[PDB]
Amino acid sequence: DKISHKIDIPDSAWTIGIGEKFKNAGHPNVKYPMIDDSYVQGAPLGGFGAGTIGRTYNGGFSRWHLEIGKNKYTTVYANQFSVFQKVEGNKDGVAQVLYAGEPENGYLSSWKWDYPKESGMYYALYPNSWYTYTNKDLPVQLAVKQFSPIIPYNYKETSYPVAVFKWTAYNPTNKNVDVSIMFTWQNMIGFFGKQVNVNSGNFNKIIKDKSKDSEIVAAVMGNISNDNEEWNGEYSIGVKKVPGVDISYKAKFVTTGDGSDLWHEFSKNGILDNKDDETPTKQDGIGSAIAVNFKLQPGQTIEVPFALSWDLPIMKFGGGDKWYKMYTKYFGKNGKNSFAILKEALNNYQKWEKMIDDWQKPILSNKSKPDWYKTALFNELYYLADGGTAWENGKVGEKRTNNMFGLLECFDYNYYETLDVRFYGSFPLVMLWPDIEKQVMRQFADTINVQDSSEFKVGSNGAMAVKKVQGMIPHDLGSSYALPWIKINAYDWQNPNIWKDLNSKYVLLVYRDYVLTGKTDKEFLKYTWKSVKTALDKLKEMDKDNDGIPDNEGIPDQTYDTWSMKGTSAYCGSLWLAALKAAQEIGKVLKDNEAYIKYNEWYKIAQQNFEKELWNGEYYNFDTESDHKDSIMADQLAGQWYADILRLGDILPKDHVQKALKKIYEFNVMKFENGKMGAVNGMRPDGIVDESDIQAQEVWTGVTYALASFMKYRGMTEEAYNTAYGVYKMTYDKSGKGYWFRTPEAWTKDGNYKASMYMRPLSIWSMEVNY
Ligand SMILES: [Ca+2]
Repeated sequence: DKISHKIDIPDSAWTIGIGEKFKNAGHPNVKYPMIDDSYVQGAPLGGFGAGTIGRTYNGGFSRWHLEIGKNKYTTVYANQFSVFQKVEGNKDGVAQVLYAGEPENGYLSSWKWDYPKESGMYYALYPNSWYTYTNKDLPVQLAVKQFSPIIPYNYKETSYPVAVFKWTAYNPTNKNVDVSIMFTWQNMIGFFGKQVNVNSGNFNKIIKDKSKDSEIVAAVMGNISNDNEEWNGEYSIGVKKVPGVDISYKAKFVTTGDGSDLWHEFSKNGILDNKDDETPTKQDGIGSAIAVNFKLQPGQTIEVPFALSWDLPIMKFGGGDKWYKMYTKYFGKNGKNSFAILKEALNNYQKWEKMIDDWQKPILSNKSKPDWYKTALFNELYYLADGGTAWENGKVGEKRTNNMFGLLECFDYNYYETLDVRFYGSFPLVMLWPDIEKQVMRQFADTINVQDSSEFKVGSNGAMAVKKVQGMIPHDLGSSYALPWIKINAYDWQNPNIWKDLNSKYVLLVYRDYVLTGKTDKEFLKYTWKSVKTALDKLKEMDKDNDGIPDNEGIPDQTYDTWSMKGTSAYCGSLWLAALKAAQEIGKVLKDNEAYIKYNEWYKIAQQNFEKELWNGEYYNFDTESDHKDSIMADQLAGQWYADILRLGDILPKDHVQKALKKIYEFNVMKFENGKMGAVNGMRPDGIVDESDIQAQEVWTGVTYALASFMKYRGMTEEAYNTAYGVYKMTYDKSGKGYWFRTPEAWTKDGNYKASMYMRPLSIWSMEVNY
């Protein structure tokens, strides 16, 4: 490996061998189907709301999230980088697709597949990833840096449906070597959203944009139809000329054939035919190819940038609504702008690289933080783009001031912005894209007094319940299968209108978002204040026994939606105390004296009773009335965690909080698989995992990272990082279960998972205490 020194890969990048097999991998162990796309994943490409494309460590473009809200795992084999090399004065060169695998059927059988093992590495530090190619039959070593411009406090480039692939080639040998790099792409119009004749009308064109000291050559893969539909638009691939390289291309090869129409050209001398052909296809799949060829002398390095863009302006959801995607604000809505997007990337990618470096540097340059922690912190952010992210710029046919946003809970439970989960999962939004975060919370504010009296069947018991109750915060903002932002509470396993955490978590989220953006946005507090008061006032009515605390009802009426709580619970009770303290403070800021006094009185009464009911001398009991009420819950003091973040001070005595956290570390962490897997949710006082419900026996990755945040705030630094380390180990390490770029909600002690690609573990950003 002589190429790694020519490029700048951080030591904290997650690393795996190209073609590596992973032996230990976890799977769901479940009654009903659950997504399991394997451990062959990688960092995604694409901006927020753009649709994303998962290119795996094996090189394949395989995890398609281009249909917003859907996860489709299938390798489009035509989409590749390939290399040709010939040592000067040899009869023949060699050609190789840079993919560690081969097609299932006979399509593209002419191409040289099966890139060998032990011949390169994949590296990831989101939003960047890299591949190196260090192959005994390729004298010139290659690397590529690939990324999209995901940039905190930037709402423009961060939206773009674009990726850059910056190649470096180096010749460590003492012979001249002729080298070509070729990007192939299938014209994927019709891959989704088209009900009949999936390729019909697809056509490819070549654009050569020549200007002083500049040439871009690109293929634009579109359809002859000018229909404005979800399925229609364009893909583009292209390259920018640099000194010492020539460009060649082929506008049209057949992807539903043996591929030799292209490969016989590339494998001869790495130079394509430069044949334009705009003839539309009917049944056959088609694709385009862009290549560069160059001669490298001994010791010579060259850098060349390629790019990929996708202008698919319209997203359609299952309930029929069609919306424009955010990036259309910058490029237009007509779906004929892929070249413009690609050109912007090829002419600005160096600036984008620096902008990314600028926001990663503060963390990377902090040598007090271990690299493993940095690996997790950056790579967990994959989910902000990969989570079915929807970011609208108008209804098709509809203009407002704001752009509604939603991130999915996950793909198995296809719910936008699940509030009980975003309480944990939304840290990167508030910390890095706060204008999005505030927009989402205003969306929830707007729903508070919505009433929908139509009834739905509750999954857990089969009872009928009212869809949406006035004054209760919704569970979610809908599903991609139905009508995001329009039809809320898509979730039906339980009835969220009687949840005891949603209203308090909502208030806490509001005040968090004010505090973590500088305590200056009084307008945001003013917008949400009536909803905050309504939320707490409704929840107060659920106090059945006049102790001043809402009562859990012997059912799962909160985020642990199969784990019953009854009476006063540590979880909902602490959240309530913290929410009251937040509302007092908002009252003070807005000069609403009567609210301050009311919520101060509620707080003092509830705080006194919480402590009396639950403090047992060592920790806070799970609740007052359940069968295993003295279980040690990992999340027992979630309210105090948020109070620490919100600078609301002590809701419970310092000594008791410290004792509780130490108990959780000693038991839920250290007595669960030797502390190597996170914090199990429920442990009995005798040191055995609570078996009352499956959720008690699970580690929740997002709960664990939040708990590590809590410990860090409380000066339990070693316990904090040791607690978080087990989640990192399980996700990313060779000794773990292979969950990189699909971090799940949960695992059990055997490592098997629930709900891969989950929002909650974005809570790791709550560990950025100093930030
Ligand atoms: Ca009560």
